[PDB]
Amino acid sequence: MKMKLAVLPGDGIGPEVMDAAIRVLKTVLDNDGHEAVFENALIGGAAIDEAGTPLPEETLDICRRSDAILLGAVGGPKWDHNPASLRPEKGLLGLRKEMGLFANLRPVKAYATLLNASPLKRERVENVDLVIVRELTGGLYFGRPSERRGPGENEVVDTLAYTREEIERIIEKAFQLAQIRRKKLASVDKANVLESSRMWREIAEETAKKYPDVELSHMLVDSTAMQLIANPGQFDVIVTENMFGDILSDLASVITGSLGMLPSASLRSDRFGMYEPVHGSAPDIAGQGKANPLGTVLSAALMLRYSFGLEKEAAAIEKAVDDVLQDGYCTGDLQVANGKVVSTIELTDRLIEKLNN
Amino acid sequence: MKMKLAVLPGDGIGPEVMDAAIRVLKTVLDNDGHEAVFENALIGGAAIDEAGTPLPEETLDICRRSDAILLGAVGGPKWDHNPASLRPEKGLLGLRKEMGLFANLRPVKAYATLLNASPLKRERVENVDLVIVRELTGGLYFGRPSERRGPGENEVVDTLAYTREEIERIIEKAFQLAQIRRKKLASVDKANVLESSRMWREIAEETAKKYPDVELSHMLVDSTAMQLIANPGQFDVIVTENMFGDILSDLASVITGSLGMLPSASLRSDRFGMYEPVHGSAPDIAGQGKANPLGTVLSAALMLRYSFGLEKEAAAIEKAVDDVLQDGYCTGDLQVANGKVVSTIELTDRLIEKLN
Repeated sequence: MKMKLAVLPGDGIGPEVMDAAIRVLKTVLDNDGHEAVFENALIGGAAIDEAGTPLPEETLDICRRSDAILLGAVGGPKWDHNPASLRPEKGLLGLRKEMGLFANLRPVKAYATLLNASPLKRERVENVDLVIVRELTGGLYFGRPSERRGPGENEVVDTLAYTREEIERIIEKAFQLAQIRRKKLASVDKANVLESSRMWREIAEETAKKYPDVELSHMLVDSTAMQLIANPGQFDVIVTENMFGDILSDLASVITGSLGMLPSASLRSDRFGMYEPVHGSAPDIAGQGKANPLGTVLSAALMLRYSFGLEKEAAAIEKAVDDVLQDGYCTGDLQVANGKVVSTIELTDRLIEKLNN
Repeated sequence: MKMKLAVLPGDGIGPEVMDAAIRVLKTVLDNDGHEAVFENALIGGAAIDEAGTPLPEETLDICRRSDAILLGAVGGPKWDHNPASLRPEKGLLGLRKEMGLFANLRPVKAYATLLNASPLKRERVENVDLVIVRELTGGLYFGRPSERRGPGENEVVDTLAYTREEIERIIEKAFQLAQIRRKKLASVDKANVLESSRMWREIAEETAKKYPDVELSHMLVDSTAMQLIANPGQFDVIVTENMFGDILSDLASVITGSLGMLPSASLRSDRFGMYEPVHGSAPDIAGQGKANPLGTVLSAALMLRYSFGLEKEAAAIEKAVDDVLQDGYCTGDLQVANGKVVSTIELTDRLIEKLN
């Protein structure tokens, strides 16, 4: 039904791939019966330009005041020189912690017409359908101390600090995910060495009894890296800590070699989320309409599914996104079968075609 | 020349594979004629049994009086039920630190006759030949504090700590190792976040001065990871901290499907080192004489190169190992050509053969 949306196109191709999103986003809404009022805001370099800050003060309002945020991308050679404090990326990492988003979902499903783009043989990547769930707030990244001690500073340390609550929420969000997917979860840690992974494994084990129909399995971080390349089709949902995830995600993001196609979601406790494609802002290409709207489109379908429980539509989008690709219609970047390269806009249209008849 | 080698076969297919190696050596050291005195030593299950600990004090002595260590594997059903402090595996990590080995090398070279094994496409896995250098004394693995604390003990912590030296030495090695290969050295870290990686990115930059013939690059750990899969054919030598090196190594162990034939070498300061096959002890097939001995034999060739400088005695073996797979011979796990499957020993005979 009625929903409110915060649109932050951003830099580079951001605005192009976001238009595709918005148009197709409406095509299915008023087609199913639901309503929705958008409302833009500046983020990244563009905000730096008309507000002096990549994360403008009023943008946060537009966000807090809305249900979900649809993000494009930030970046560009221009501000590539500004002093850290004031740069595109700072602005993005900012609203991320401002919204308190602690879990990042990475859905990696294979497509029949793109497999030839994968580095893996057809039999290992074909029919892959998983989601990497990475922890975002704790870990070795935020843990203090992180200093050089000396004498002479001939010593240094970094810290991996976690709390029962941070571990228990990312892991729980994980079970709920698998719960509604193929109910198969696999907790990834390094429990045979780190005390942090032992607590994690102890926790994931406790939470296990609060979801009886979900098959929990443990796995060491090093072995999961091999299985992701050897037999990734075995996975459903994977939940791991901050660092291990900032890797499993990436790795998992190439075994299909269908990027600029991958969707990304950042959630938290309730249903508020920020969806954005994986690919960057690709500055040296904006204006040309070469932008692949698909990674941002699929991104939108996710918002519908996780943020508003509107599965039909959610799958409608990705189902459409599948047909269009079969016909041979794509925007150059993808290496579709026979092929039939169109434009960002021409493709957005074909998507609205399937979505209507 | 002369060399004393301690032989620690272990349990399982270990003694079987260690024997292939011995023979090959005893054949090769009679390439340019060198005296090799072998001395066996118990380790793991073998030791538990007739000693009482997976690392007899007598075994350590033998290593100490040795110029190198040849090792099979430990691990056995029969000993996987007793206490973690008296299990086969504890003996290894101990022999590990006890010898002060701080650098782990694990070279991966694709075989034109084993490509069907790889989960990768020819175009990507072929032409692969590289080495991962994993630091072994720092990282979260060995960093204090590391325990649960706080109210209700609901907080945990692990410490990633390193000394200026630990980082310096593991980088010298990788630099000299790169020195004698394609002269390339990719240094992997997390400089954009960890303080440790920053000091590392520096320690490395300085040592770069000392070796201007090498071309030193830098890659964040998470990028190296997808590259090892999207384009691993670009790497020669890569060095990285203890934790990143653990994940990255096993990541390079799958891109070829040659598990049964990956060698390894735990090095340190001088030329003393411990060598072994990357694979485990496969107790399941011990005795059936079907174990693949190549992994352990490449390790022996490795010992020759790094521990004595017989850059050719070693190479002879490597080329030998490559010829026999070229004629279609293999032990079973190998997915060769129309290939002729033969026993652990037969295959061994084929190498001794090629070796002249």
